[PDB]
Amino acid sequence: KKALKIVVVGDGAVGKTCLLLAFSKGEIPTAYVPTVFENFSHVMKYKNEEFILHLWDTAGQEEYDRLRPLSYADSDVVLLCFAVNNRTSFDNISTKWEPEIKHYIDTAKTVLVGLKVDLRKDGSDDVTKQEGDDLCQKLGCVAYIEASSVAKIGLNEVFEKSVDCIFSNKP
Ligand SMILES: Nc1nc2c(ncn2[C@@H]2O[C@H](COP(=O)(O)OP(=O)(O)OP(O)(O)=S)[C@@H](O)[C@H]2O)c(=O)[nH]1
Ligand SMILES: [Mg+2]
Repeated sequence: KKALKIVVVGDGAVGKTCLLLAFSKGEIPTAYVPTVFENFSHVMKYKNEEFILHLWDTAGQEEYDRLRPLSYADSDVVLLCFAVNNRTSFDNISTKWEPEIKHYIDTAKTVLVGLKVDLRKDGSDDVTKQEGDDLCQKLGCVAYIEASSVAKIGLNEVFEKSVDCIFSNKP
């Protein structure tokens, strides 16, 4: 079985837990509960095979900074998550998240994921697709993908690209 460990990191409340649950279960939590950590195992049928995804959920809050590195060992892919309506979370990718990840698991491939894309509107300085593409280039991510756990947009694409960058026949 082709398996991989995918870890999700990013500011508090960007939508990390909802991403994993909307992807793997097809529905999100009715009540928002901040994560300490959580590990899921999910079978995804893709390209005529079944892949075992070990999904590692982490705490976006800095109160848990000391604990989070405990989740990074042997990570195949890291999802650098921000919410497109929270520019601070976007900026924090470059200053906090990508560096933290490159410190503890520099061998993992990174995927930039712009969450809550359902909330994006002109005239509020939301993170645009171009900005995400620019950052993906700057940080050397495999891709920038936009998603909404609520509207069910881009969910499979996040995890298909995660599988691809590890097991595919091409970049
Ligand atoms: N509109 C919209 N709201 C979302 C979306 N994803 C998550 N949310 C909401 O944002 C809030 C935080 O989502 P959640 O997934 O729990 O954040 P988190 O990144 O896991 O937060 P933490 O555990 O590190 S504190 C919740 O109220 C959730 O319903 C989305 O795609 N669109
Ligand atoms: Mg969470």
